Amino acid sequence: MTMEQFLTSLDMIRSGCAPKFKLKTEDLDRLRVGDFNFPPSQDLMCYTKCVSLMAGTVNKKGEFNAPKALAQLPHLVPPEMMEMSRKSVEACRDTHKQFKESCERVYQTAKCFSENADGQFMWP
Ligand SMILES: CCCCCC/C=C\CCCCCCCCCCOC(C)=O
Repeated sequence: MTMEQFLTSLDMIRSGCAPKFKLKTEDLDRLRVGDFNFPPSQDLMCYTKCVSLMAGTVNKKGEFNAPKALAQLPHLVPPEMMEMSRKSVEACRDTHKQFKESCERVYQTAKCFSENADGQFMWP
């Protein structure tokens, strides 16, 4: 995946997920630049779950599949983001176990990624 293909994938994942939820574009803009420092609505949390379901890296219960996420990295991120993404996944592989509710499990995993990344981090 090239960087151009990655940037395109962000918008195509957004376009598949956003229309299923009542969201604020401003909130999406913040997640897109890796800024998760605000209380998410329930729909925003479930949007992060929708995105992760599209990648196949969570199940319906919001449980994160770290082995699958790691194996899928070459298909999800460009080469220049591979090592940073691997370390993010490893740092956050168990985050979901700390929460009871499906959407929140995914949201908190994504927030954990955002805290264990570099400046290349972007969320769809
Ligand atoms: C499995 C994705 C690796 C995330 C590690 C953080 C590094 C870079 C962020 C760019 C990746 C975002 C676009 C890929 C969408 C898959 C999101 C999966 O996230 C979860 C919680 O399953």
